[PDB]
Amino acid sequence: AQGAQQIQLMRQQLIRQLRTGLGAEAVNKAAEIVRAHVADPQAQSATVDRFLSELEQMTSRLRAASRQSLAALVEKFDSVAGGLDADGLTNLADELASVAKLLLSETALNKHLAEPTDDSAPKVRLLERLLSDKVSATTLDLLRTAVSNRWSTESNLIDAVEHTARLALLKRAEIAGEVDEVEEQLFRFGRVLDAEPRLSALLSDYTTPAEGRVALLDKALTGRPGVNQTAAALLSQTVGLLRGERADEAVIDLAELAVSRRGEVVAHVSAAAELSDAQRTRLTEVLSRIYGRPVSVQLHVDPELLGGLSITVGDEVIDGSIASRLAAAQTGLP
Amino acid sequence: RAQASGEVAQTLTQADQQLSAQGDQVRSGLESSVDGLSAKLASRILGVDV
Amino acid sequence: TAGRVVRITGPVVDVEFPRGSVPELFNALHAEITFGALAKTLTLEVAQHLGDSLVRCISMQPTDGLVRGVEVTDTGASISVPVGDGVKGHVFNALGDCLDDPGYGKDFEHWSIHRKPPAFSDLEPRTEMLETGLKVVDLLTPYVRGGKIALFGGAGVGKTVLIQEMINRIARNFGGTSVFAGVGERTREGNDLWVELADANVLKDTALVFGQMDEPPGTRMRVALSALTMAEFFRDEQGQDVLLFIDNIFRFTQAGSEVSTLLGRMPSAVGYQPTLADEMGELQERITSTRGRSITSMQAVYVPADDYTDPAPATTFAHLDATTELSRAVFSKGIFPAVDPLASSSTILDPAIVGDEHYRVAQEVIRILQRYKDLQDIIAILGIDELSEEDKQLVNRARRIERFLSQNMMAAEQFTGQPGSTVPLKETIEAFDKLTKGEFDHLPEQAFFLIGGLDDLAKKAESL
Amino acid sequence: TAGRVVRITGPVVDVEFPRGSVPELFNALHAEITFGALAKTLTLEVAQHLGDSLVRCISMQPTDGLVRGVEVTDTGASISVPVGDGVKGHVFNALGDCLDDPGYGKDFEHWSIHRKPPAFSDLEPRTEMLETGLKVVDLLTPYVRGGKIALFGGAGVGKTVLIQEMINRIARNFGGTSVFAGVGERTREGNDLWVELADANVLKDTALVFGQMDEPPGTRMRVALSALTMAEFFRDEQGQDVLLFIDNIFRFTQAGSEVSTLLGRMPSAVGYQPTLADEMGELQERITSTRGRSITSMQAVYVPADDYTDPAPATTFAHLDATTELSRAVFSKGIFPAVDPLASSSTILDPAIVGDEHYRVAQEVIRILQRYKDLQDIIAILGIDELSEEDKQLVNRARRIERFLSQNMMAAEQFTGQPGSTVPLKETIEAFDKLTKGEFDHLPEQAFFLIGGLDDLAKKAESL
Amino acid sequence: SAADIEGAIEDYVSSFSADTEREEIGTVIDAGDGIAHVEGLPSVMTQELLEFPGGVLGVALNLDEHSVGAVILGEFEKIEEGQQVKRTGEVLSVPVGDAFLGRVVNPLGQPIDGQGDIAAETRRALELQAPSVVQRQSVSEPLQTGIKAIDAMTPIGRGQRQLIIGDRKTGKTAVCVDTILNQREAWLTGDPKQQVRCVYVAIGQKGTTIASVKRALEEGGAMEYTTIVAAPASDAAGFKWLAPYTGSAIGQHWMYNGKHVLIVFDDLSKQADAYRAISLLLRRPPGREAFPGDVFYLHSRLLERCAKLSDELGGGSMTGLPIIETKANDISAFIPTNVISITDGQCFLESDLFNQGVRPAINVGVSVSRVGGAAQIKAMKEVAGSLRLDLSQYRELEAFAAFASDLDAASKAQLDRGARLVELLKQPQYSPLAVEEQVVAIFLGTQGHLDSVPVEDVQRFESELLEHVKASHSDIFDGIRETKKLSEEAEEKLVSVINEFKKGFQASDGSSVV
Amino acid sequence: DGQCFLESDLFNQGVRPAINVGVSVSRVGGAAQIKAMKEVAGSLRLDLSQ
Ligand SMILES: Nc1ncnc2c1ncn2[C@@H]1O[C@H](COP(=O)(O)OP(=O)(O)OP(=O)(O)O)[C@@H](O)[C@H]1O
Ligand SMILES: [Mg+2]
Repeated sequence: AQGAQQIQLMRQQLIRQLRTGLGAEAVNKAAEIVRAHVADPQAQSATVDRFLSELEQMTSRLRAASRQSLAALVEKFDSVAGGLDADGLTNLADELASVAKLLLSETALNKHLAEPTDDSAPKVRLLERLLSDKVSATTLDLLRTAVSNRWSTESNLIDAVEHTARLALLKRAEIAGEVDEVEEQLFRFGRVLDAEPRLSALLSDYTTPAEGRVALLDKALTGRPGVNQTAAALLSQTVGLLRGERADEAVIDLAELAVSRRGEVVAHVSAAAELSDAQRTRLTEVLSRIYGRPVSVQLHVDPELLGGLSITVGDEVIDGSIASRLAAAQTGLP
Repeated sequence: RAQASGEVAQTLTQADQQLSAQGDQVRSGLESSVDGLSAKLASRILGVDV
Repeated sequence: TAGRVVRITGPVVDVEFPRGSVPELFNALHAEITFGALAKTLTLEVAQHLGDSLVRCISMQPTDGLVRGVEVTDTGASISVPVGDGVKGHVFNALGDCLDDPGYGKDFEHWSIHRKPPAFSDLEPRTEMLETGLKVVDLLTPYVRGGKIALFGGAGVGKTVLIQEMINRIARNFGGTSVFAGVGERTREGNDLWVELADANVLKDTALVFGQMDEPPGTRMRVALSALTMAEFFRDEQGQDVLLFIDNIFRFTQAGSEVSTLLGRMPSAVGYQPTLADEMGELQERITSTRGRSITSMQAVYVPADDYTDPAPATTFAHLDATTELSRAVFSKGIFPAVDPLASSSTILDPAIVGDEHYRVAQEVIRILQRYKDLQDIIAILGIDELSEEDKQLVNRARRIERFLSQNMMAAEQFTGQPGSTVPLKETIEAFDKLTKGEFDHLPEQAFFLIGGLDDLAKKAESL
Repeated sequence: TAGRVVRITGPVVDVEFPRGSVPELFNALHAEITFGALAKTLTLEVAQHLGDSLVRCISMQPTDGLVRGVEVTDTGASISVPVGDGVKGHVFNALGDCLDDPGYGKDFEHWSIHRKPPAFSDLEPRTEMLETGLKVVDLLTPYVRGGKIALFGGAGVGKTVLIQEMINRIARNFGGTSVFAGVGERTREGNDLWVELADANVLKDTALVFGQMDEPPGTRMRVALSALTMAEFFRDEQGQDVLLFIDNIFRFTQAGSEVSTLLGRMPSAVGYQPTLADEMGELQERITSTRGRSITSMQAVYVPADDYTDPAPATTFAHLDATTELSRAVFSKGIFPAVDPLASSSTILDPAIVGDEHYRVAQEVIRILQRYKDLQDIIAILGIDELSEEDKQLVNRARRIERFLSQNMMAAEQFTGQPGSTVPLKETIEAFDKLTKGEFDHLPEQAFFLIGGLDDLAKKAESL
Repeated sequence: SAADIEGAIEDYVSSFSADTEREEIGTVIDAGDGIAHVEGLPSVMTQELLEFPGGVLGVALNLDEHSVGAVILGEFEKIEEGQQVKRTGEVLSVPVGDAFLGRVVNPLGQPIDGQGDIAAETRRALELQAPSVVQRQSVSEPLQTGIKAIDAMTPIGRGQRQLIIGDRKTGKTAVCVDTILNQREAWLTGDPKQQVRCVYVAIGQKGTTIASVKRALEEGGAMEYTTIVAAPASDAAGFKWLAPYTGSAIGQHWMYNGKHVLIVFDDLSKQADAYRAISLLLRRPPGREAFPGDVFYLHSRLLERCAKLSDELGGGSMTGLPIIETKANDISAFIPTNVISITDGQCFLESDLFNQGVRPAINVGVSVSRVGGAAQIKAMKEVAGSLRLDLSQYRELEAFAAFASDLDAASKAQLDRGARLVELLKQPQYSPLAVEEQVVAIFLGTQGHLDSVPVEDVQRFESELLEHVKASHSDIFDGIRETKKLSEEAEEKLVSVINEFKKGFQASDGSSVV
Repeated sequence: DGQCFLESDLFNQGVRPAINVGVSVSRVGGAAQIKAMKEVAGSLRLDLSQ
């Protein structure tokens, strides 16, 4: 009876392995057919349109103390920048970046300024006596607010001031009217950096003088005639205060902050080919509906997807890419 | 016991041979049906008629 | 004001609160697990303040299914257990939730399970004796009113029957109550105890608090304190003498060690928590007589590796005032309460506390029953006839002495039908003084089995 | 694309790679040391992905001379070793570099040292006895053909002498192929094995892979896997019967423990790595035979501190069909091969497999030896005369049996001077049947010492 | 035949659908030694199943504000930095149903025996709450293990947790396999209130050993009601950690459906090692013997699933037989102490007894079953009541076997009775005895009918007698199994048969027993 | 390759150099001895252990 079974189960195993082979061959043939079909631009655009139709039917790393301190500091920047003009914002940002560099260079100064205390009067007095005459008056209010609130750790203080130094430039772009252009630009610099790993690595001021890194950036990246002034200034500020964070991730995070200021969240989109502004419009509206907030779309075009779009925002992803569907079909086979 | 084991072994060998032959025989029609199966699978992973 | 779960590391959960609303230590916080299969309301007990508004908590319930960022609501008070006459006749878990009637007791008065023991000035300076009415306990191992009694034993030695006996006696002699703290209680044994008490009709006089083994270490560590809070309410508020059983206290110590390991504390001694003595004192020293009422306690203690020098027993025994050891030898010979008269010991059995006559009689009984044990080897190997006339007298007297230590226990009323016997201490002393002198050695051995006192012994003699 | 050495700490080297080219786990990377006498090409094996595009690797050769920032290239494949009939008759190291003929195998088929074990569907139990010619092994712990055998022992009790003897007994007349993995053993023993195999002309059918203890930890971890990969090629790609000798398989886990802390793992039990069981299983399950293709593995296991309760031997015990346990207690008496007759065990020793006369004789021998290990203390303190007549005669039988289980092994003529001997299984089982029945109780004890069989027993008895 | 083959692939093609839905993705930021740290997955829940790109699986076992430490359930070599981790959204769950009988499954329920897939009736999460105190019932139904020693002295009742504790190669797996085999006579009855379904969780065992256990069950016909949850040593620590819980879940499905289950674990010593490895790799603080703080919680949560449910919950039961391997017979080690505290009874199998010829080496006296006589049928209880006292007295007197000439008549009688009772409790491997035959054997022993047989022959006598009673006087066995008691009407007949047979027996020395 | 285990008990007993014959061993053995000493002392260590 045991032998009988063993032969019956051998027959069933033959059935299963023949089915596995048939499924593998069918998957290969279907993949070839779909890749050939999607090769035509009309078919690829049709797949993207269906993807869109289907979709239609659908500071965080800071600890509590640093979180609250940065929230209060940004509140301040709002009022302080509510009065300054473009030149005022530029001066504020430059002076904030300079004081951030000073803090980074002198480790002892950082510690004792960042060290929490019930009364901040000694820290405020230190900041006054060390920077009151050197920098503009409006910078003093922001720096006093920074050194007054208790930060979780010393390093956070730097992340505070640099953050403000960034916001100023963004506010400039907001008043000058290039807020979207500067963000788009940042994104373009992002991938640029992603395309040159050696350039990103050599830009680590944590290993070489910051001025040399900025000179390398100017000779390599910001020297292009068409670069917006705000984007170049933001990137120069970031690279000059990089402090070990990879320049790539730094600039992508800078673009994320640029879009966040405007209250929108950027969704990274990958596709076999760009898909017309028609696409952008419909896709942007659909994503905004799904996520209940205005959204920006960045196209990471790549032929690997072989069809529809793959979208990622925050920790969530919409994956209707044809490649993902091939993978699902292959895995789901017996 | 020994006869049961010997009979089981002989039938296992015969069944192995016969089932292997039957499987490669049926694999012939498998390769015919593969075309339609792959066409329909493509028309699924694409979401529209191929 | 509500916090968020930032870390889940096994039963340990870190909760981040706003700057000015961090819960104080040992507060009970509630978190929600909303996964369909494992839906629960976790009760976390704040163990530490890690700084920056983070509080490390030991989940009293399994954290399988908890999600980071889930809201945690602070109750503002330590784990609170229900207290009252209404908690008698029911079984609760360490958190004060009823198990045989869910939703029961949520309207009762609730008491924090963390409370300091009686003020030094309120402690009784004299160790009074708890006359239970059992011959063996009253004579050889007198229990200390408000003290802690080790209860060694096991299965098939009548430990549960003795627990029923003490529940009945504290309920019907002292007019008191019992609280059974099942620390590390096997669920099967918990249910068996529940049904056994229900059948004996003593559940109405007992409040059961089971911290089961399957529960995480936190509840096993806090169940003793919950039961002790119920006992403290019965003592201070209702003015009742309370008898608090703990089975097993070594499992309280083990739960403390596990919690200490989870929170990252370096183990001491043999791997036990550094705060072993402090925890054990906070548990035991609340078991004391104060203002006239007293929480007596019988604690089943497990000695690991049979090593009385192991820190767990070495710390438990600093608080225990008596020891009762049930044996399978004595049990097999038909002697209930099954107390081994010689292994068992009591620290109040000195003439300073007990009467001088009491000490003399007890020591004579111990001397006889020790000779008899020495002669048992001769009896079992070379026969009784190998002994001398004096030895054989001594053996015949010791047989009757050890059989007279048996008693028609109150808990047997459910089986044998005959009422239980409560012999006054004086009568026991006189009976054993007569029995050691040989004044009753002419009676048959059967006249002493399960007989409650001296007049009862006559009447089982004239009946024989 | 190439990486960059960021951190060097003994045999562990950290390499930072560009974001898009982090090597996969267990891939082989190449670095270069340029200093004079230590100049070489350093093979690294990725052990962990530390994040931030860093990997942490174990060095196969010593890292002495390696410099921070040196270029590291990824090979794109795990460390590969040559396979084929061409590996027979030659000596290899962990990386597959031939020693006796450098550059010999650089054109052979190369197989990854890392592969999954055979699927459970393919594993069938082995129950065919392997007659070795040794009395103790063939009687008490018979070995399994196609199964797994181990030679446990403490530091220096004769594991290497016995493993060489077993090579001489099984492999010398073996029709298939043999593979010897010198995993962290002494180099002199390896060279002696090489010369001995060359002299007997067995080398042509043997492949030797040496990772001797002069080499750093990583190569000691991977030499076992390399030799096992050659054995797997012979098992699967050629369907040939294979003998897989290993000495000493403990060195695999010892090297893992050596690099465990550097690689960032917290330590477990007595200084061992947490992944001890996982690594040992991943290596051992590969040594199993599958249906229709056999590997007779016989691997020496070193017992640290002569403590059989140590985690490494304890874990190894589960992966074994036959276990010959050497002990220093027996070795101190002179009873070569130092096998503890009792602790040593075998799965095939059942009445259904080895017979019903073999089983009875072996079990009676075990009974006699266990009784004489419980009487040894009494004999040492009280005296042999104080024993019963039956126990005295049993003690005589037991001493004679212990001395008869000793044997003058062929590969231990440098120990005893006299030549070796093979006792056929049937003759052993009759010899011991006679001994357990007192047929030889009159001969002196020394007649049974280091004597190979009944005829030699008679010769030595006549000599004395 | 060809109709079926493509039938299926075609069916896949069709039922297949283009799933497109929001999913939370993390990224592996660190991988090593079976642990992968995943940045992201904010909505991940503790002990959730995460799926990595290569079809790999892991369990989100640590959750910090930075990353999610997941233990990888095999195929760890395929994990890399930067790979996407996709959360399944469900805690660990295993398929369960009647289709797992006769199958060998890995802790995830996926078959590894090479046969067809398993028709899963339902899925049960590995962490469902154990039955409460109110949902249980007093253990009162025997679970005949077929071992005279266990069934007579340390009985197991359906719903009990009987630990089998012993050193290596002492008879633990043998005892459990004998227990599993002994349930075939109950299985063939077809009555769910008598059938016992078995689950054999193999942890850290070499593949060939699990195959040997499977062959032992199959030759004895026990595989048609037994399921093996095999986590061989090759599998990652995650499988060795989950295998007991996968066995408990498979058993629990039957338990809550009114069936009676027996769950064996060889060995919890290896599951604890796997959990220790996972915890230390995850950097959880270590305690005694480097074990994490919640190892006792691990084993208790596992074993408290075993229970007998009240009739309101169908009256099913699950009986655990955990196996733990002590080292140097140190029952005081951490894991042995934990399991001894958790379990309702212990069977201490010692190597010294095993070598002395006592098999299955159960050290009577130290081995206890807290359930006690409530787990025995009336006949076995009545016959074996004297057995424990007799064996204790024998162990006291064994030092006198040398100079028995000077012993009392009663003492020598006790010594001789014990010397034959100990032989009576011996038993060959894979030879379980039905409850009635055990009753008859202990009746031979305790009533003194063996006092005339030489000690050397008891084992044979007991056998040649039982067989005889099975062949020519099967009425006694029928009465015992049908009424559960050995009445006087049957006791007199049994004694008559014993005396009739004793005449026909030839002791090994040639003497005559009458 | 060996061990010459010197034991204090033997040293006090007057056995100097105090080599514990049993535990001590030399795995090179006779190969490290001239033929004469190999012949005279072939079994000396095992004889002394016994
Ligand atoms: N009752 C018995 N009678 C005779 N031999 C037995 C008996 N029980 C077990 N054995 C034998 O004892 C040896 C060990 O048995 P078993 O397989 O049960 O080991 P174990 O104690 O579970 O140990 P492990 O799994 O660690 O190897 C095997 O040879 C088995 O055949
Ligand atoms: Mg086993």
